[PDB]
Amino acid sequence: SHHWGYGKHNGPEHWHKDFPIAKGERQSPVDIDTHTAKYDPSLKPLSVSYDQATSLRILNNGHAFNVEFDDSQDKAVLKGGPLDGTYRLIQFHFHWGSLDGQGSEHTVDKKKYAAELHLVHWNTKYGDFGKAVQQPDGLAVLGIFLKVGSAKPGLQKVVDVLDSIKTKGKSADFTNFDPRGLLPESLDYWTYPGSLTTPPLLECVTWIVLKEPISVSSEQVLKFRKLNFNGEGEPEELMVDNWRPAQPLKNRQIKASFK
Ligand SMILES: NS(=O)(=O)CCNC(=O)/C(Cc1ccc(O)c(Br)c1)=N/O
Ligand SMILES: NS(=O)(=O)CCNC(=O)/C(Cc1ccc(O)c(Br)c1)=N/O
Ligand SMILES: NS(=O)(=O)CCNC(=O)/C(Cc1ccc(O)c(Br)c1)=N/O
Ligand SMILES: [Zn+2]
Repeated sequence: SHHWGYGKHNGPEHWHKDFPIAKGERQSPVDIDTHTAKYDPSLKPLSVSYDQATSLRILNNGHAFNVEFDDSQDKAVLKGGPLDGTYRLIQFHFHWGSLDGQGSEHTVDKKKYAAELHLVHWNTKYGDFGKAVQQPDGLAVLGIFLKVGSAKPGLQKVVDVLDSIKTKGKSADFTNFDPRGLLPESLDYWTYPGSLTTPPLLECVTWIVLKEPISVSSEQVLKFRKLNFNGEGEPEELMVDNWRPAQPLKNRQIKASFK
């Protein structure tokens, strides 16, 4: 069974032994070199249609916490930009650091943000998530960087439930949460073809990384850092530094939606 994590003994440098696609040709995350990305005037505007989103539950899975959505119909979808067709929101989660100077998975001119939010969507032409992850255009992940500054009010409901899911395997109801409150003002983005950033590291993702970070407060990110990787009644290991570092770009181009 799955024994991957973020520690010295089971972290990103070990993943390749069970998941050899870790050394593949379209791995994520990557550094976004802002002076090598090309503005692509053909990209359409991005369409984030989250008005009918139905959040269900929040779960600590021992790697991060996921907010799960009802993806049984086109309720919260991503379209446009580099995408063909319609991608359904299934879950969001974050990656974060032990300190404010690290935590993001993508970097921008080698800059690491405190955290990174991933909104994971799957291509409806493949009918379910499991089938989608087997296709090179199966997922669209919207990535949003977090910096520490002013509080993000649309994050606070998430921060306030984290005490109820401290350890691995704990879940809680999380209905009526509006993921629109996690977005920045601008939808300017970079895009590139890549992979899941966790095992099984499948090369099925169109990445859409927003240029504008959102600001969260030090108190809000502190609460992320109080979570635990371990299960109840096990030795406490704080859930921090659950990020994969940047991977080789290889033969890929990162495109910008903006000049
Ligand atoms: N290539 S990988 O999937 O990242 C990591 C594979 N390594 C392992 O299974 C182990 C032994 C291990 C044993 C029991 C556990 O409960 C955990 Br956790 C890990 N490393 O010490
Ligand atoms: N950081 S991320 O790129 O957004 C990747 C977030 N990780 C994932 O969704 C998973 C869970 C997963 C669940 C069911 C599956 O069939 C497959 Br495959 C993966 N990795 O195991
Ligand atoms: N050698 S591989 O292709 O990476 C094995 C591929 N495994 C799968 O698609 C899965 C889904 C999965 C879910 C969560 C995980 O954490 C991992 Br890992 C894998 N089996 O459950
Ligand atoms: Zn992620």
